[PDB]
Parts: sequence; structure tokens; C-alpha cells
Amino acid sequence: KAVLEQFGFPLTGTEARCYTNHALSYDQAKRVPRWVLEHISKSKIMGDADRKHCKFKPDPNIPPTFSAFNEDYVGSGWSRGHMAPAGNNKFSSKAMAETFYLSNIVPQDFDNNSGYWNRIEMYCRELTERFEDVWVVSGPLTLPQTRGDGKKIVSYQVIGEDNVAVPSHLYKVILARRSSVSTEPLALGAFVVPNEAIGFQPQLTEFQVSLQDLEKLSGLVFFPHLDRTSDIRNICSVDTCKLLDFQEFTLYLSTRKIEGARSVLRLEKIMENLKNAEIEPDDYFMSRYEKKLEELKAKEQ
Amino acid sequence: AVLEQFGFPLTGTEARCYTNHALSYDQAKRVPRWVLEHISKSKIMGDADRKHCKFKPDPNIPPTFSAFNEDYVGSGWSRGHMAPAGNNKFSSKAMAETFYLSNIVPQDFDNNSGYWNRIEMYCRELTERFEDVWVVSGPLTLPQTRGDGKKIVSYQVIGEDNVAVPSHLYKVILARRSSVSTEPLALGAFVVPNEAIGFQPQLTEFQVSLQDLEKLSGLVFFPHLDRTSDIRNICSVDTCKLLDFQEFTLYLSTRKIEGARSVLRLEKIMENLKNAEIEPDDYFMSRYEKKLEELKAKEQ
Ligand SMILES: [Mg+2]
Ligand SMILES: [Mg+2]
Repeated sequence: KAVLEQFGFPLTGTEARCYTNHALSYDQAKRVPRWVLEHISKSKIMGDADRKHCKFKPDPNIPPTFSAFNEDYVGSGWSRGHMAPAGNNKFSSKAMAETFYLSNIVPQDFDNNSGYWNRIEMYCRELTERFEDVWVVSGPLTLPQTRGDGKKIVSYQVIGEDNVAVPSHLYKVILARRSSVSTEPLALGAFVVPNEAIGFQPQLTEFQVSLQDLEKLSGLVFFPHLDRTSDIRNICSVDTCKLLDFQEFTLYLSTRKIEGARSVLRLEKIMENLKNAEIEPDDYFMSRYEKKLEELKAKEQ
Repeated sequence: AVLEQFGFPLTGTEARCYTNHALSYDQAKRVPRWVLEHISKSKIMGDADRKHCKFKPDPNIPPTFSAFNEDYVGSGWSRGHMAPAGNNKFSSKAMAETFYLSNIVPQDFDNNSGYWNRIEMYCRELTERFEDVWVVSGPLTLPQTRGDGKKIVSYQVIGEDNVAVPSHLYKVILARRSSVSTEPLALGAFVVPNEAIGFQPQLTEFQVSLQDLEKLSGLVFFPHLDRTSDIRNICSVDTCKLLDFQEFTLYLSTRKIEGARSVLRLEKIMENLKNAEIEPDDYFMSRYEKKLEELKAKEQ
């Protein structure tokens, strides 16, 4: 070993990199994370940290030769997709900014990012209403497809001068613990979704896979301290694995759009678009709507 | 409350050390990421014989992430050594460990027995002129540009385990003249396609800058090497000259002698050589006559 290592073994750069509220292993060849691990709780997802103040930027800890840059993504047809979501870090301005490091980012389909993936991220946050602690590992995948001649081929686009790899699929592993003292078994689920528009028809369980199958596909071992001989329950059996439906998701989106409205007229389409959508505003929407209406006419026009 | 209560995910990229090579394994692709070896004049000599060796899963790799012989056999791809078995004649154990599938990538048959073999032979030749030679070998999956300008990485995966077939192979060669010489170190990096190449292109046509290979592979090679020091191009201080068609064919025909088991075989090899317009050299005839006498002394 000493003779082979005289000038050092090659470096792969896969060591875990830790930030305020997430950790990741970086793939220097693909310019994307291999896995991103985070812990979620009800306290962390509340706060005044606001994402419109954040900027995507290269991770300052990654050698520039292996880093992605904004020029790789902009105009590529692919969005900068958070693995550790910025929305999980309302409690800390620093933590949310670090999720905008490109070490946490993969090329993600625009509709997937703002749609099905967003709704999965929302479910993970929803779990904190029922579990005191939730752990999530998210990351990209590049899976094979069978060609016309029967051969299996892995094919993916690389974008920008730096050849950032666009994944065919995205995965999440969710581990939930009811409380730090409870004797209730842990709950776990693994999910793989295509990096494309999905819509509202398929239920989340349709994308569920066994942890062992995901580990074989990804070449990773998740949560290695979990005693797999112990009693560990399927999260979609102990919980709902139910994403927001179209009506719920649209009301949620329309409610958030209120806070960004800068004209009484803009504020009026939101309710108009909503109501014609056969979706009645709930009490929270109307509370935020009237508050914003009063604010807008108290500001310069 | 903390993230690591149940552990960070494991990537399995830690360096794995064997008798005369070390590697980092890619558990997703079922191939090594890099394989490092040290070569010397003493190590490439010995009585270790590759005919006794068998390909087998690396016993240290979790079976769920291992390749198996069933993935390769009948796939159209050969089991290609990264650390060559031929560099380990000094130790049967060291040679057996190069037949662990952790050292193996799916390699084009002609490339394996042809251009890559000739590069491997050049690395061994370097031990005649340098006391110490370090070599890092490994696979690559490089993109190709589509008609619309989009760049696409495409590679086959073979077997039930989806072993990744590389588009290219790389070698990084680091040579030191002696433990006491003040001569600067010599380094070269090379990238060849995983396909038949032939004899027209010289090895320097496949040479790339170390920095370029590191960008393509996502690796940093020989990190203790002081790159601000005086480091020379191996193809400037040495020849980077592979055997040509005549030399390589004579070498192959000479090796075929020792495997000949009929006088009719032994005559075919010499006939083929001559029809190739290549005259046997003195070493060929020495081995040829020894085998002819041997075959006449064996049961017919
Ligand atoms: Mg997103
Ligand atoms: Mg070979």
C-alpha cells in the first residue's frame, strides 16, 4: 500500500459535505449531487427566511473545475431543481441560501419541479404535523431503457460547457419517527419519479419502490444505521402517502400568489381565475386576500 | 434531531488495497472508477501463470453491488483487466486478485487483445528504463454531440446487474528514473475509445492533458505530486512508441508457439507469419525448435 500510495491515491471527492440544514455527496464527473440528506421538523419549516432574496451560485467549497455554473442551466430548457428544498429552511436565512448552492441542484423538468415534485416536497413537510422528526434523502438517477434491438442503454443529456448531467429520474427516501421516546416503529418509504411532467392522475404509491431496489439502482446504501432486522413499517401504510389534489394544490398556489400581487387588478384575477376554477376560497385565502387588498391601496399607485 | 442519527448514505468509494493494486469501486456501474498499480522489472517476472486464474466476484464487495461472470459471458464484451494480470508474474496471489471483477470493465475484444494490450506492453517496457512506474487505469462514459447540438451520454449496460460498458478507457502513467536520481518525474495521460483501433494512430494521438482527463473523469490523480515542480511529458523523455504491426505480430506468433500442441499447429504459426511477410527472428526459431522437439516427445 505504501508503495502504491507514494504519490497518493486518486481523489473521488465523494466525502459528505455538511451545511446548516442539509448534507450532500457531490458527483464531480456529473456536476450534480449523488445524494442530499436533510432533517425536517415543524419548527424548521416556519420562519421569515424568504426565497426571493436567494441566488443560485457555485458551491464555494467545490473546486471550480468540478462545479456547475448558472451559465450551464440558463437557457438549457431545464430548471435548477433543489434536492434539499429551500422551502424546508424558512427558519434560517443562511440555511436556505446554502440550498441555492449548485451542489444541491440538478437539471429538473420545469413542470416536474413546480408540480409533482413540489407536491412530494409538500407531503414531506406535512409529515412534520404528525411525526416529530422526519429524515429525507433526495437525489438524481440515470436509469437504463431497452433499445429496439433488446440492448439496455443508459442515455442522458449533459448541458452547458461543464456537461451537467440531466437525470432521467429523481428519488426520495423518507424516514419518519413519531417521537424521540416513543416505542412506535419507524416509518420508511422509497420513491422514484421520472424527470418529466406527471400530473395528478398517478398516486404517490405508484412510484414507490423497495429500499433494496432503489439501493441496487443507485449504488447507495441509505440510512446505514437503521437495523433492518427490526420492525420498520411502510410509511404509506402508517401514513397517507397522499399528495394534494388539484383543487387543494390550486388553492394553495393561488393563496401564495396573493402575497406577490402588486396591483388590485392582479389580485382580482387570482380570485377570478380561482373561483371560475370551481374552487371556493377557504377562510385563510380570504383572510390573506383582504389583508393584501387593504395593503395595496395604502401604497403608491 | 441531527441528520446523522441513522447515518449518511454510503457510496462505497473508499480505496480498496490488494497485493499489487488498489481501486475505488463504482457500486452503481459495477465497475472500478480507478485502478492504481506500481510496476517494476522484478514484479513483471516470475512463474505466476494466468491460465490458473479465474474471474470471480470480489469477495470484499457486497453481492448486491457486484458484477458476476453471467453478466459478461455471451454479452459481446470481454472482461478487461484495468490492472493487468501480466504485470504480476511475481505473485500468484497478486495475479488472482486482478481477476476479481472489481478490476474488470466490459472491453471490446479487439481493443483488449490489440491497442490496449500494446499500451500495457509499453508500460512494462518502461520498467527497462525507469526503476518505478505508477499507472492509473479506468473507464469513461463520454458524451457525443447530436445533430441539433445537444450532447448526450449513451452507454450499454449488460447482464442482470447492468454492468456499464465504457465508451473510452484512460491510462495515467507516472515514471521515476530511480530512488536517487535528480531527474524530474515523467507523466502522461491517455484516453482511447473502447473499440478496435489498429496500428495507424500513434499513442501520442490519444494523449490528453492531466487537467483535461481530471475534468472529464471527475478525479484528481496523484494528489501528492507537486505540480509546481518540474514535471516532464513522458512522451518527450521517452518514446511513447507502441509495437508496430510487424513487431506485434511476431510477438503474438511467438507466444502461440508455447500453446501449440500438435506439430501441425507449430507449422501453421510459422506459415502464417511468413504469409504475413514477416521473417521469424532468432528468439522465435529458438522457441520454435524447442517446441518441435517437445511435441515429438509427447504422446500422439
Ligand atoms: Mg424545486
Ligand atoms: Mg486485457
